[PDB]
Amino acid sequence: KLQFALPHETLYSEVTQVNLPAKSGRIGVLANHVPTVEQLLPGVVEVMEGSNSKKFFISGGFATVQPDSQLCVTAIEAPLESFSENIKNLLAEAKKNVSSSREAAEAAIQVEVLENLQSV
Amino acid sequence: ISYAAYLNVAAQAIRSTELQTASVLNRSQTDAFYTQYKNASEPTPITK
Amino acid sequence: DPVSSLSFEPSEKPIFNAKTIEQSPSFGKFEIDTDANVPRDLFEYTLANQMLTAMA
Amino acid sequence: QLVLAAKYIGAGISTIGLLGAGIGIAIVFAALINGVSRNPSIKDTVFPMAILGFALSEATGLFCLMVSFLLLFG
Amino acid sequence: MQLVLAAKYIGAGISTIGLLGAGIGIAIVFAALINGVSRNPSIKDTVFPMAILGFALSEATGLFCLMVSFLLLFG
Amino acid sequence: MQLVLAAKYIGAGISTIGLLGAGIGIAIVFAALINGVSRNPSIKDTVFPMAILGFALSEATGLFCLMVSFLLLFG
Repeated sequence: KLQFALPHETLYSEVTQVNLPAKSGRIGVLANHVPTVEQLLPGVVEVMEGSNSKKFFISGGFATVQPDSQLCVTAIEAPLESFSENIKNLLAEAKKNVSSSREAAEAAIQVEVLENLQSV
Repeated sequence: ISYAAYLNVAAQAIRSTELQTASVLNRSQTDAFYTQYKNASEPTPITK
Repeated sequence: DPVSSLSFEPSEKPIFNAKTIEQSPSFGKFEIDTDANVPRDLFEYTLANQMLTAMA
Repeated sequence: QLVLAAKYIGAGISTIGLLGAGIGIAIVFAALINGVSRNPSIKDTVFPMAILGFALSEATGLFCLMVSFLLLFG
Repeated sequence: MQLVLAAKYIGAGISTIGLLGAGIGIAIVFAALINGVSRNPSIKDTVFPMAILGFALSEATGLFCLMVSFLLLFG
Repeated sequence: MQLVLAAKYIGAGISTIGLLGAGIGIAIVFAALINGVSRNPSIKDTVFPMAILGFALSEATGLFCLMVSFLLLFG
């Protein structure tokens, strides 16, 4: 059972294999998996229910396998369309910004997002 | 920088991708003022 | 809390501190290593997530 | 004569071989304890695995030991 | 004569030392199996073939060692 | 003559080396016990007999080394 929920949408909140990018690297959850808490990093997420796979671009969040086999994924913005150039333009601007200013951390997040997007 | 502030910034960045909706834009644009208060006086309103 | 669609009952709930995570037997029901500061991260994350729900 | 001395010595050398198996047995049991403590519930799957792993680790020790006996006797 | 016959019995003994490594090795593969399957209890069907393979290969190094021991023992 | 008595003593000394691996082994099983009990807070009742079992088997390997040492020593 997968519970994948966002503030403004609710997705999978059964599912067979879920592939997650986590503080602990990358984690895949299949059936019984020991109950965990993981911070989800800004991510490309794949959720597979049977052979069907849906691919989500995710702003990071939290993942918590519950001991009752409920994979609580909470994230702010997760689909395929979310990945679907402008971000590269933005990163250039944001990089210039790092020179003066928290904004540095923002731009760092942007490098991660651009790379993560580029990965798709 | 709180962890969820970090995640927040990532979420805002993520709608920059080409495909967009108003509710998303609203989720990426809001304003407020956090105002301090004393044990009385209110240090000057500073935009959130 | 909007109790019924014609009523509202003012409601409160307790946000759980990082201490709570620490001294709860949540090691016995979940698994983290120690490298992550899951109390300091989960506290922050649910500080907002709980507040957002309350706001809604 | 020299050969009879050499037999007794040779047997002794073979006894050294057992040390590796001993470490091996321990490694399997350590993993068992870690696994059991990790899941609270892996135990029924893991218990035959542990027995198999023990047996194979032990087997290497046994080979060393029989070579010792063979050299000892003849 | 005595020197050569003795040498076979000594040399056989020396060969036996190599086996310790394989003994430790087998256990290391099994340890990973137990821990791995514990961490994801459903990985087993993929992993168990891999485990037996790793066992066999580690064991094989031990076998080559043991062969040289027996060759000196009985030749 | 002298050589045969000498050889018995030498072979005994060499056999004593075998025990060391068992020594380290016993510790490893107990290390896992400690880590397990600290990990679970509550595993102890199942795991304690497991720890004893693992101890015994590891110990037995050293025992074999020891009896061979005596066997060569005494003849």
